[PDB]
Amino acid sequence: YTVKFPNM
Amino acid sequence: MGPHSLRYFVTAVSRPGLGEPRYMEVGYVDDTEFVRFDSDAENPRYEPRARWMEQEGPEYWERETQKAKGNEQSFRVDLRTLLGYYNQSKGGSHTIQVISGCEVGSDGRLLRGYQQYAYDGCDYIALNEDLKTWTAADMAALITKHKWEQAGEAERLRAYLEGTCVEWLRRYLKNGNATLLRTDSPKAHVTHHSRPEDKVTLRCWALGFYPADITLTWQLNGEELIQDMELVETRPAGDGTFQKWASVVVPLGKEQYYTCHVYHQGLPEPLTLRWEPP
Amino acid sequence: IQKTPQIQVYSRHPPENGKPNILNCYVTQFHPPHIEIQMLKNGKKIPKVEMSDMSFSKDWSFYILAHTEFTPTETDTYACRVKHDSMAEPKTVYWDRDM
Repeated sequence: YTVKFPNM
Repeated sequence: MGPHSLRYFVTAVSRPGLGEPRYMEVGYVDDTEFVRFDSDAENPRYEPRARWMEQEGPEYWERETQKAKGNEQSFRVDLRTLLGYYNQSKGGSHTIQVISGCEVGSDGRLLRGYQQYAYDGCDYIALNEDLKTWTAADMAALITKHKWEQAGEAERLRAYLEGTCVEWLRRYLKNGNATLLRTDSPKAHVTHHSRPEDKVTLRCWALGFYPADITLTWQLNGEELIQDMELVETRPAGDGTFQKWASVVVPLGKEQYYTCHVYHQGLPEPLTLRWEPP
Repeated sequence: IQKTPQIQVYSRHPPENGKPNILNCYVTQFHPPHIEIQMLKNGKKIPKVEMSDMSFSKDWSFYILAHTEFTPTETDTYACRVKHDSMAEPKTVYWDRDM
């Protein structure tokens, strides 16, 4: 499934 | 069998003055769309894009959906953040894109996990082959680099890429395999068209094929016509199959000297064919 | 930095005068993602034009398939007009039934 992206 | 992949393509586009940014995630297994999340809805949810995914329970959809909504707002903040790194007006449209995924071999083991970002169509940053360290593409990306070291997120992402990403790839493959493996052979034929004076055009058509990968060649008695052979990019029929063609300009009356060769993964053997004047 | 869309206009099945078909307009290689696509019959905007969902490819460029049902005739002209930030004015590619 999908992962959470870190705030840039 | 060959190798396999689970990839997410993600886009966030600012549209200041026109509302919230448009946010889109597309999931691919073996380069074939299987899940999609579109922010442009009243109750935007993660949804299935391949029949075999309807196999997943409402729990899975809520969970994925929830991750997506949180990714969307995280990108919303990233849009504003980058407006600062680059010193850009708050009034123009900008685009962030992400490709995140894993490719595994026939054995089932990691072939390459990864994650690259793009700002306004240009590489921004990217997890290296070694899932350890980043390649910033410019000065602004250098900032994101630290922020992702001091905050430690290149290991967190390694877990995902070597663990849940791989486990779920297997899971998806197991359910979609029969549909994934689907193959359609091309039906070929040759067409004939005029041309100034004493030349004509021979066009070799490959229709209704899948996957899209394919090769059309023209031969003048067992040599491949490398130079000035004209060819279009492989293109969607719109029904799941693809079309391609390749054409050459030949002397009038010399059509029977040329052979089109169609190489496709789904044919017993390459197609060989010529102009057929009925 | 912007990328100019490339355009193909082509039927789904080999064109045959008097037989229902689908005319496609395939637009690739563009960026930014916002694009305005129209299909014209005999100079006039066709209203019923379906649009696929938009994707992007490994080079980051976006692509989309526009399409409309149609019945080719010997004299009817078809085209696809694309408006994109990267071009000063729209680009019209005409349907050539030999391609």
